[PDB]
Amino acid sequence: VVMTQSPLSLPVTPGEPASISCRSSQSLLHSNGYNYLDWYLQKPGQSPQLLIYLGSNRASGVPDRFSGSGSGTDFTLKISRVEAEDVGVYYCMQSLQTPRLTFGPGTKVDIKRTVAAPSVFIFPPSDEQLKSGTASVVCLLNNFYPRGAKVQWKVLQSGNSQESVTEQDSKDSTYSLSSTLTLSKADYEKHKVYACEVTHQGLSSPVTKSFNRG
Amino acid sequence: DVVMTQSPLSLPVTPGEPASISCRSSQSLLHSNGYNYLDWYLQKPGQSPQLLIYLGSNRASGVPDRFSGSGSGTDFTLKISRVEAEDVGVYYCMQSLQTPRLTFGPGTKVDIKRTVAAPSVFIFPPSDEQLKSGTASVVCLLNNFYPRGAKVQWKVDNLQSGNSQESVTEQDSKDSTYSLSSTLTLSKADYEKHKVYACEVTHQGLSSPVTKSFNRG
Amino acid sequence: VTDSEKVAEYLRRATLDLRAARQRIRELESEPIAIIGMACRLPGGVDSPEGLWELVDSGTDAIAGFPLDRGWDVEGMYDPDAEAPGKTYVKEAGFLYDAGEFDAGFFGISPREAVSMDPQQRLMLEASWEAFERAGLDPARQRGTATGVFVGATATGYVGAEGFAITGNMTAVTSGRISYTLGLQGPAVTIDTACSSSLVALHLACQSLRQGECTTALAGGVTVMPTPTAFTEFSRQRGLAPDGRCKSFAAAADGTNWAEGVAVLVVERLSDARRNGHRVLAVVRGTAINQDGASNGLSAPNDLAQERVIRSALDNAGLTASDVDAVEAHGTGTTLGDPIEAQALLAAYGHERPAHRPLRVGSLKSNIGHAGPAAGVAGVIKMVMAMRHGVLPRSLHIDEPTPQVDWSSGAVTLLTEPVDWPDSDRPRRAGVSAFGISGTNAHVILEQAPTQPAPPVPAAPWLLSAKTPAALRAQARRLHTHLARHPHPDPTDIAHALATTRTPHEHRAALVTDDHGTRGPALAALAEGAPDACLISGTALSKGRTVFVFPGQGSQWTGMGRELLHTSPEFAAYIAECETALNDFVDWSLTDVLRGTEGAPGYDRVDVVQPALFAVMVSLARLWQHHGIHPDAVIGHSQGEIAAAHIAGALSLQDAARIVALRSQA
Amino acid sequence: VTDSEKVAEYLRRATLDLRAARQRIRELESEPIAIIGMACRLPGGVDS
Amino acid sequence: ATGVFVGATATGYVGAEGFAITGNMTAVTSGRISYTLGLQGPAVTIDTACSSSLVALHLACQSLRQGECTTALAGGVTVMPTPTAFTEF
Amino acid sequence: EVQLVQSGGGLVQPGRSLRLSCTASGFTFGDYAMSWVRQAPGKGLEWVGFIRSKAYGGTTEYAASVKGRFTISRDDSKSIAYLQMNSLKTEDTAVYYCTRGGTLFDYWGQGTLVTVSSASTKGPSVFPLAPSSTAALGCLVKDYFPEPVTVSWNSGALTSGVHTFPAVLQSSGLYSLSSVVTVPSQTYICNVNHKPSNTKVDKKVEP
Amino acid sequence: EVQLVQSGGGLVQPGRSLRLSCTASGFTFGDYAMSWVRQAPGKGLEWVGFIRSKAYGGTTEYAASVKGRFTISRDDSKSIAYLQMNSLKTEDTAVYYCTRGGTLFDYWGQGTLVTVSSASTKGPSVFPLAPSSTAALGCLVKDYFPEPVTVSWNSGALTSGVHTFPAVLQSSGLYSLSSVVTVPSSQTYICNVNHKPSNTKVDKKVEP
Repeated sequence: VVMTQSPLSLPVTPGEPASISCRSSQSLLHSNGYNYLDWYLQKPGQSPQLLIYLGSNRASGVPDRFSGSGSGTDFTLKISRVEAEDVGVYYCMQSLQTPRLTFGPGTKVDIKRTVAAPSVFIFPPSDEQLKSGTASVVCLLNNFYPRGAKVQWKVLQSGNSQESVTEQDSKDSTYSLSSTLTLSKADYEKHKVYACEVTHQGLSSPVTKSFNRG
Repeated sequence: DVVMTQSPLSLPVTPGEPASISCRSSQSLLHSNGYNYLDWYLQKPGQSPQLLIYLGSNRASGVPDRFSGSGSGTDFTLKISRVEAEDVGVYYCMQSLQTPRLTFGPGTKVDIKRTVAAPSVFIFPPSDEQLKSGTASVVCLLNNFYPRGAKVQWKVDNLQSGNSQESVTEQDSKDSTYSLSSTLTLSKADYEKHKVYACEVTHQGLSSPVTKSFNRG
Repeated sequence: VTDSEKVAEYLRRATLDLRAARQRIRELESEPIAIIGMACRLPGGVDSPEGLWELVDSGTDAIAGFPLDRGWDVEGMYDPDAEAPGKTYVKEAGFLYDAGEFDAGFFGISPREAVSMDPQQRLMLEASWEAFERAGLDPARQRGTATGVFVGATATGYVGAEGFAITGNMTAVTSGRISYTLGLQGPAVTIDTACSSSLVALHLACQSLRQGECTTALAGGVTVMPTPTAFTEFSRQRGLAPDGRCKSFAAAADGTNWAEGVAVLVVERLSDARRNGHRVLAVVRGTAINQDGASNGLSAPNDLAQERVIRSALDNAGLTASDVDAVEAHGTGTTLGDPIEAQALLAAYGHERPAHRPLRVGSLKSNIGHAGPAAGVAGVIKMVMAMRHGVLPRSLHIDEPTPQVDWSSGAVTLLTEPVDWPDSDRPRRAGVSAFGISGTNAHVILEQAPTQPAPPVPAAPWLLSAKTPAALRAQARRLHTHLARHPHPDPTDIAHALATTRTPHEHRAALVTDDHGTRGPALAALAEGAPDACLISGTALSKGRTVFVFPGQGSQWTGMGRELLHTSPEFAAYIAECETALNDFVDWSLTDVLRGTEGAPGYDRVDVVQPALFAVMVSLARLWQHHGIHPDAVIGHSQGEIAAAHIAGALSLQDAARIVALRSQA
Repeated sequence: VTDSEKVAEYLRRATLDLRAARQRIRELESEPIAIIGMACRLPGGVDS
Repeated sequence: ATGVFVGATATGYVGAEGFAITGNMTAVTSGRISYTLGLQGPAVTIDTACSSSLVALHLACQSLRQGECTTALAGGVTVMPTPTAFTEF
Repeated sequence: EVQLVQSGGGLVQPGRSLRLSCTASGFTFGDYAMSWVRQAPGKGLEWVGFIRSKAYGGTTEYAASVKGRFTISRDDSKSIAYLQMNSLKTEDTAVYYCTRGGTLFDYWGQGTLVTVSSASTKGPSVFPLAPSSTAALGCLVKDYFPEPVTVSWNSGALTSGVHTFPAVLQSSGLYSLSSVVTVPSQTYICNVNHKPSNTKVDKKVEP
Repeated sequence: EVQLVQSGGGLVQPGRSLRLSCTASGFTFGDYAMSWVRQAPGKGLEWVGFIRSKAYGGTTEYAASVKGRFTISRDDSKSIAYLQMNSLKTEDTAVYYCTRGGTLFDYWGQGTLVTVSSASTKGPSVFPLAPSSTAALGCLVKDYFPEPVTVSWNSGALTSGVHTFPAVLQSSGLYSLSSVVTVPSSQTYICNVNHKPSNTKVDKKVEP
């Protein structure tokens, strides 16, 4: 079965050229001299739309910025001008073999800026939820770039954590994460030290924040 | 169950008026794809054919914008907005639903339109040296008639076939008219069998069939 | 999936994209350009396209004596001989005797600046404002729009206010000021190509529309003669006619004659005009311009060049020679020019067409003389108005066709008498020619505008406004006269046109009435200024914030809001919302109380009057907000404060209803 | 000849024509303009 | 089919009495070239103040993009027969 | 002018049927083959199925994950495509898109959010978060089933530094977002507006 | 730019073989399927055959009337197509066109003429035509195998009203035509017939 893969993320500044490459596990060049491949864009919150088809043929109504290129196993989608409208998820999606179970992980595209380290803020489980009968300790990172900074909880629980990332900011173009770890009443009063270790490309070390209430 | 297409065999034009050639097929050419598998080609006089229209409506690149295909299913039409002198030729509409195509069909002759003119018929006798060479060749010829298609016949005695050879010149550059010339040849001996070798010609311009007699031989 | 359908879908996408690209090529090469507005001021008392149509249709000759208020020594600059400096043999010519007239206060120009301002600039400003108003566009709202201004003009030498005298006479300003006073942002270019200047500009405007550089454009020209230099110097070579009549295509053609004027067109792409719901008067289908080049002298026409430009314009428009029904020939009236133009028209147009549909040739210059740079655009205005009326006006001063050219072919015929224009089997089409002295020819092809409800709102206000009270009275009188010669126009359409497509000025007035019997008398009363029952007048305040007052007890009467419950749906919805919010702590339905149904309590009871007043007041305030009058503050009075609080956002509807109901009960 | 390969020729013609039309659009809207000749007479003895 | 787009203005300059008319009209400033070289493309004399010639070049480019011209003359001229500019500005 | 409009979403309990309609206008509906593609929250697109044009036969194909449970049909008379889902599972919560083309999704609908869960309507339990003792503070909303819920700090007076995070599904089948602000190192108050329950809970945050 | 140039035409005796070459330039020759279409001198276009691309295996397909005798081949190294005709017949005389595309002949070569006939070179047999004592008179050229023959009246002095009809194949495999001209009933006209293969410049003075 064929398989296509692209870079997971690709920062972009409005104005420079951009290029989302992707390569297949098989030669997509059909016997009829065509590359049975497509490029689709999904803007944030809007429905997906078709950018390119058959490798290089641009669809009508798309801006002329986009241009497909490549052949065989390798392909690329090149963009001349980047704008805030062009941010989204780009999928290079083959059609030589059918049916296509999923489009793929895509290629997230976001506005580029200087690397910014996070501002960690561990919070305690407030007593109202304690009297309700359950604890929920929440970590927080704010104003950091690139996204994908990971968080671990040592109490090393890895089966009750649920994180969420806000969309890229419109003012400074930075992200914010807020992971939560939930425990029962009897579970909460079993261990004393709860630590959150965060890792980010912009951090020189895993800056850990501890909390000793038990 | 082979598919065949029928079109008007001839269509006069004027330099500027609209023109419309038509084609009808005995089977629905609409494939399951939702396309009409028909193509229009043009062969200019003394030139290679070129593609005008494909898939019924789509116009090939490099063709002038004048040409436009239309229709669907069985009835199709090629429409020309401005007819020019260079647009004269043969227009072949030919299907592609059922391949291979043995022939492109008789086509559709296109020529400039003018007032109908009757033929100035003429007939000549055979020469003298030709007879002693051992052959006879009585030759008729029309001249400056329109439209092409004036039929002729060699009434050798009180009809003939298999011993005649017609020849038509192309459209005249200025007068825009044709000229026919048949050459009936039998033999030295068969020339001297009857004294009447008449020729008959019929044409739209002629109210009645014109006849030119010989009374010699 | 089979490969056949897989590639068939790709073929469908490819051919759809091909069709889109080909259509884009078609609309980028030669798209039809809609003439959405026109304006003109020409000799003979013409000040609108309708005035021009009345002039040409009646066959009136606008040639008249020289102006006497311009300081010309008209008595001492006429002698019969054709060779003398400072003297001319022409008595009469077209003129704009109100050329110096200008409304300086309207455009914010001081009198001292206006005195030191070229008449061409003033006329172009007024004509551009009139053209924008006639196009259904508010000229004030065009500020900041990408609107171009292409104007044909020449330096005619018109000459504390030292600064104004510089920009007030430069020809480059003649277009630029139009885009400065109106605040337009598209390119402003002043073309100068002699008699072809305006029409050439229109061609350029079309290009500016097709490339997307403009959404709308002003294409026009202006011609003014502050001095008689055009008459004294040009008469040395017997260039002007003796009597001063431009005998176009006539045996008596013995020269031309100058004339002042101004003519502008607000033009937009046909697709854009259709999208915005603008009225399309005519459609410029194609245009072309070239030069005579090698010719018998610099100032001499060449028939080959005129044939070439006519054919190029026809090809650009995608129309045949037989497709054009008539032509507005240049027709200068000169002895040498006219046969050349006739030969060019016969060779180009009248070559292959039915014998029973000859090309009708006319000339506006026979009526008003050679209007100069503004002539060509003025020509199309004539060929627009006739195209609207389906009547080809006759060309004056044609005793017979000139014998220099041979009319034996019969394909081209002069408009000796008016001819009804057929309106069958195809749109009406026409052509206009603006051949220039410098040699730049120009031909434009016009086509008839293509053929294109809601319930009538009751008591639609008719709004009027003006800069000064006298201007307001003049506006009222003009509207009354315009409506008088109209067969029962829809009042709602008039109300919408007045409200949306006109600028709101300082001094305002309104007419609100439910029957179409008082509007006429009310307009009259406004015209002479007498008061009327349904007439409202006032002076708008430039600055000031709005306040909603919410009085308490006193403003109640039986049946209040009863009619709005039926007529107004928004008021009914708001009343229903208040009723739902109020049902909790009240033992009756508000709608029954307002409608006065049987068994509902009356307004005499205290506990019901405050809830009802609160609901009615809140609904009326939200109805005012629905019409765009958003308050900048609120004020209450005893119980009305509660209602005010609900409009202030302090209290929800439920909370306000609770407070008012329980307080009234207490 | 089957339809699966028959339609390929039509697709190839269609995409070639599409590329030609798009090239025409680009040429018509934004074709570069070459400056092949130059002349000037300016103050300071400049004549070329 | 060569166009002539020229950015020029009417600067007051003026036995023959036959060429003084065409010898001072600004429209001739672009026309005369086409009359002398025999060029057949459009001859337009732009007047848009200090930017005029550059504006003309833009117009010339458009005239080339639409196929109306095979070649174009885009330029400007400025002469001061009298010292009016120095005594007004 | 091609247009596709989708309808028939809304809440549905598990183990029940639902119908999504896709009305098409501006083109020949019969020629094209219609398709349905779903996207779960956060995850990428997943092709649900498609139906051929009537010319080819009008047959259908479906993904393995929804084979048998789902069905697709098309009314060519009125030009609508119908997706009939039967026995919805919790994994089927997603935004479903109706698209034109069996292998080239050139045009897409605006999407329809179909959410399936057994949880009933609840109200948001708000809790505070003590500031650390560069000063972040927030309020955590927990145990509410239906969207939307909004958090306004000081009744919308606070706008700078506010970060209302997206809601997240917990194993109980309920949702819990959390609003936070970064104050510059007066009492701070957050209001929770929850329209489905009409709950006007408020809370102050302090050490 | 797309270009297809043909070569290898010309005369051939019956039963021999020929190799018509078709050189393509300006596009990927491998992708397209190449077709050969012949036109007899007077009849409509007739499809001879075609060959697919390398990706389809290069399989060929031929018309019924040329099965076995003809063979189409190609090479993508030089980007050339070849039509090898074997055991040619008389009716195979025609103009052959090389085209790209097996079903859509979107581009055509200039075409190459091929003649099949055993007759050898021979000069004309010019005879006069007596105009029955608006008079039409001419001279009849007969019995010349290799084309062309140029007929000039009065050594080209007389041109108006002349009609030189196209040549026609005789039953014996030789060509014959008639060149006529109309003049008012009244100089002695002479027609010169030049045949470049035989180098025959025979003249004939027509008279009543």
